[PDB]
Amino acid sequence: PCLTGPRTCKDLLDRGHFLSGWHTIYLPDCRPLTVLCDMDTDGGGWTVFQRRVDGSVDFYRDWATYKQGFGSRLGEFWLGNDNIHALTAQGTSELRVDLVDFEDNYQFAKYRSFKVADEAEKYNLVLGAFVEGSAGDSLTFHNNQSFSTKDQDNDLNTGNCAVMFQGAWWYKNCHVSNLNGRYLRGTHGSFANGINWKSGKGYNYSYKVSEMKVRPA
Amino acid sequence: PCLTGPRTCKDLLDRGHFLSGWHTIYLPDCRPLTVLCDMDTDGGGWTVFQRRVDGSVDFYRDWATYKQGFGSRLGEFWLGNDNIHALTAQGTSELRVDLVDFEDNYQFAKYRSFKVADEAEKYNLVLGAFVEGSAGDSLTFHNNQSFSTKDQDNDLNTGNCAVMFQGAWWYKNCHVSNLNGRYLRGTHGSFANGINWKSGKGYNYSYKVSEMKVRPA
Amino acid sequence: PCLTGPRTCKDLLDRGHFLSGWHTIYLPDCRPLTVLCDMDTDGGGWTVFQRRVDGSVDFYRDWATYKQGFGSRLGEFWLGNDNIHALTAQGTSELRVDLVDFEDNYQFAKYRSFKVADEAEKYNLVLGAFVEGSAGDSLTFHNNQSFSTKDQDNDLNTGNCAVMFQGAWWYKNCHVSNLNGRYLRGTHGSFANGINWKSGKGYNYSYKVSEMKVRPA
Ligand SMILES: *[C@@H]1O[C@H](CO)[C@@H](O[C@@H]2O[C@H](CO)[C@@H](O[C@@H]3O[C@H](CO)[C@@H](O)[C@H](O)[C@@H]3O)[C@H](O)[C@H]2NC(C)=O)[C@H](O)[C@H]1NC(C)=O
Ligand SMILES: N[C@@H]1[C@@H](O)[C@H](O)[C@@H](COS(=O)(=O)O)O[C@@H]1O
Ligand SMILES: N[C@@H]1[C@@H](O)[C@H](O)[C@@H](COS(=O)(=O)O)O[C@@H]1O
Ligand SMILES: N[C@@H]1[C@@H](O)[C@H](O)[C@@H](COS(=O)(=O)O)O[C@@H]1O
Ligand SMILES: *[C@@H]1O[C@H](CO)[C@@H](O)[C@H](O)[C@H]1NC(C)=O
Ligand SMILES: [Ca+2]
Ligand SMILES: [Ca+2]
Ligand SMILES: [Ca+2]
Ligand SMILES: [Ca+2]
Repeated sequence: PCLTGPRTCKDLLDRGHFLSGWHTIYLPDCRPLTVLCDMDTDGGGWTVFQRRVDGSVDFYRDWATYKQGFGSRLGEFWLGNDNIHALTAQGTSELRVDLVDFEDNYQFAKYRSFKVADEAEKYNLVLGAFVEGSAGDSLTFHNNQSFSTKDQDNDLNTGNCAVMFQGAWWYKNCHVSNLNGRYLRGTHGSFANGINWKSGKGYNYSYKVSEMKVRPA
Repeated sequence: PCLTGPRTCKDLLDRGHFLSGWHTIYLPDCRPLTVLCDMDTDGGGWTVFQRRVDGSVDFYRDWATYKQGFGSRLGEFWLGNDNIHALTAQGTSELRVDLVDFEDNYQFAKYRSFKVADEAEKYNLVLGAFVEGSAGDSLTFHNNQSFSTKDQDNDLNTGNCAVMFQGAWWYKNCHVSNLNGRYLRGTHGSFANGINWKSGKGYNYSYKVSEMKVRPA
Repeated sequence: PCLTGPRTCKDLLDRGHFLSGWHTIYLPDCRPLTVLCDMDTDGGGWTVFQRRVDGSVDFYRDWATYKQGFGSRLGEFWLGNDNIHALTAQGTSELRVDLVDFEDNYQFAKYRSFKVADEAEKYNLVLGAFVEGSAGDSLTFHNNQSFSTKDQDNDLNTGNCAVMFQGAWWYKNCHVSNLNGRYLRGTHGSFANGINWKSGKGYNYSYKVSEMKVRPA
């Protein structure tokens, strides 16, 4: 069942599943996981690990909650740090970030490789080169940073980045992207605590849609 | 098939299903049923049997329709009275009611047990003690009453509550809650015919989101 | 699996699946396909093969992409010309087209039979009699015409209808319906390149919702 089953969303596309949606794959350790496949963007076959679309889910969550994953298949979610590690541990996944503003402008960024380490390495981000994208590069800054949540500060700032910027991320001191920030709906006077991508719409605009996704390259 | 399969949304959570969504459970008689699990609210592991979110579905329905269930897995639904009975017949399920107003403020009510009887007993409500909730108690009033729809009047009113308040419920003479009422979108001049919870926002305010859900005690 | 399994959304309804949403059916050759069932409209049991609702998906796509299907189970999609052929080849399906404008007026058209031929016959449209519908008949004009996309012109125009009208359809010279056109959101000055149904809201109005769906006649 593991040995016959699909291992990635790319396997599902290869087997004739052409519509984005939730499907079961088998992780390298043979555990089944139901994931969101994007078969429509940029050739299809992406496994989606983060999705924001309407502000229905609270993303200001603790370490245990980020570790296991949270949210809803009907809408917004974070798939979980243990899962994202399992998906990216071996071989090379590319990363794409898709963003939509409240005027329906679509922007994206793409990186050559993306891996997150295990819990003992604090889900350390190992990110390859910026390839291209109309949103510009707001992630290379975050290479080689631990993941941090409000109750576990692993950042390089003397304060608590997750609390200061009301999110959870691979904060440094502190960010140029904050896609797990608050769903603040376009322009906000609060500083850099929204769904922000600095090179895209800046530190005072919160996107309508965010998706982070991976595929074998 | 059934022997070791999950019996509730709580079993699924215990087995590592951390994302809300539609999953198959095996009812006490081993029939499979695809249900909506809420893995987030209040510890997670709730089986959701009513959901209102945008007024896309007509809830002013007849006895046969309430018996069978109606609506959409992608939006609003009533799971069905035969199914709700099968879910709650054996072994103490708690009830939670989650309500959201049009300014995104959340209120709730929780009850120590909840069951509905079979069709012959008119899906009679058997409700345990109010435990707590910021919405206040607007369901104890309905304890030990038959369900009624427009076309099957088992209420304690000389006329027809379901027609007068455009819903379906365990009406007495007539109600303090009406969550299968019309989707009237906030404050409404019309008396008590909306998605109303008397002790919450009162008889002239119709919530944006209603969910009714159960979990083993 | 196949000879006992459901063949259509109508079989699923007859077997007690009362909620709209995505389910597996078995095509005439026993291939499983996950499809969207509309268990409400006109008694229920329709298999939905096109859905537009918010302009999130690009429908200006090439022949290969129309052939396989594209979009998302979570929103807008085209189920795919090979699939639609398989669904409509044997046993005769009626067609219903559901349309909603931006003021929430609902209109429909219904045809007694609908089939599309295989790829070698360019997914030729074979349409039976108009039965009824408030949207009026804007599909008989397209009877017995090949499907065309921007990169494969099988139309009866000297130029390229798919390009001129920014869609994909059984174009003649060129159209009176264009439901795979651009999501232009109500009135538009551009001529006939939106989600248009001529006999409904005309060549300069793009509907909010369009669904195309089939059921055994
Ligand atoms: C990820 O970040 C860690 C810092 O947390 C980087 O570790 C540091 O790596 C540098 C080299 O890039 C180390 O410098 C070397 O130190 C010794 C002297 O102690 C010296 O012989 C060399 O001249 C060089 O300066 C640094 O010590 C090390 N720091 C720690 C605390 O381990 C790591 O390299 C970064 N990883 C990547 C892939 O960039
Ligand atoms: N097949 C059902 C019938 O069983 C039902 O009695 C009728 C009216 O239902 S109501 O909920 O709309 O009143 O509609 C549906 O077509
Ligand atoms: N893998 C597909 C190709 O097979 C397709 O021909 C091409 C253009 O598609 S279009 O619908 O966007 O024109 O992109 C897609 O990535
Ligand atoms: N132009 C079509 C014919 O081709 C068809 O034979 C007839 C009956 O079709 S029916 O599917 O609607 O029974 O209708 C219309 O006249
Ligand atoms: C419930 O109601 C009926 C009257 O409608 C009564 O005969 C019965 O004893 C009641 N049981 C309880 C616990 O109230
Ligand atoms: Ca810090
Ligand atoms: Ca009656
Ligand atoms: Ca009465
Ligand atoms: Ca031509």
